[PDB]
Amino acid sequence: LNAIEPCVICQGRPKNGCIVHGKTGHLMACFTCAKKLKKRNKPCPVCRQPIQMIVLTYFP
Amino acid sequence: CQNLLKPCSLCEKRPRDGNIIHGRTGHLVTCFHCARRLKKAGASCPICKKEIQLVIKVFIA
Ligand SMILES: [Zn+2]
Ligand SMILES: [Zn+2]
Ligand SMILES: [Zn+2]
Ligand SMILES: [Zn+2]
Repeated sequence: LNAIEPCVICQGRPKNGCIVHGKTGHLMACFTCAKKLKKRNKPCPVCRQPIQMIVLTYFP
Repeated sequence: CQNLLKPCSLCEKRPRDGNIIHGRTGHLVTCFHCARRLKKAGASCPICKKEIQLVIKVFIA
């Protein structure tokens, strides 16, 4: 699974930065890297929809 | 983390793809179906007891 691989962007942290759009979320980046995508106004790298928010996701 | 690979902690037969969201944090321990049921019951997040503001279907990429 992709779930046990680290952030695709930095490969140094877990995939805990949820990219939220609508009623759906893409998990592929950590919170820090995912925040950077939103700041720099990038769309979701996966589905290319706009990023509504970044949620720090715990899986606990 | 390895907990994401476990079945939903509630129904135990669907994957953990229901993010329960409160503010800018979320707890992902249930499936989408059970997370929505919790919100519909007006339950609070089962981990931290915060008001559930949003339930999201999560896809791991
Ligand atoms: Zn990262
Ligand atoms: Zn997406
Ligand atoms: Zn369930
Ligand atoms: Zn919670």
